[PDB]
Amino acid sequence: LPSWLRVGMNIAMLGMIHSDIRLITVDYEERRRFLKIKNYLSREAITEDHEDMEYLITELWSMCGEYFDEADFECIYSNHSSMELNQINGAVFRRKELI
Amino acid sequence: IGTKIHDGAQGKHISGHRNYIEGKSTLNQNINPQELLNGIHSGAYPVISKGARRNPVVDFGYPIGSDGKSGLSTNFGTIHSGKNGVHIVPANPKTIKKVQL
Repeated sequence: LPSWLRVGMNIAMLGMIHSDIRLITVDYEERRRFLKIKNYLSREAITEDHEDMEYLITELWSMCGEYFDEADFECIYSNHSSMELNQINGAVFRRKELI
Repeated sequence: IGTKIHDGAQGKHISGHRNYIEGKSTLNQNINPQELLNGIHSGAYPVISKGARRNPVVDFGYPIGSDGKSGLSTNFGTIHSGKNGVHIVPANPKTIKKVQL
């Protein structure tokens, strides 16, 4: 992951990480100038998750939009093992979980 | 673009506000976000671009805040309109000034 994206996500995630977030990943498509953000939750998604992701993208683009023009997100209920989530590419946030 | 500032969302970006989150981009202390928003609707402040998620970007023409990543002053704000109202996020000037061919 490019440093600008880890910086931007570090700041944007301030104040929106709650205990049911297992993993947040970002996929950066440089030629398309597009970002895909995935929020892996330990519960079904709620409307506040979508609001929080919209807030996050607004902040991230305001800081880092020289690098990307569009972004999409997904909120995913995952019951996969801690080992599996530990190995997904693009993690900018990963909760501590027992192996 | 909505007509009412959502204070709870806007306050994340106002130092000393009850909702402020230290580290985020901040509006300057003398900046009234509702006055900026009223000036967008009155035509004082033009929408010059759109950012991700189709957010309008406005050039206010004078400093309105500073970017949390660069620390730099900016004249530009990203306009976020939701069901509970609007908030303005100071935009890194490079977001506007570094333009692809």
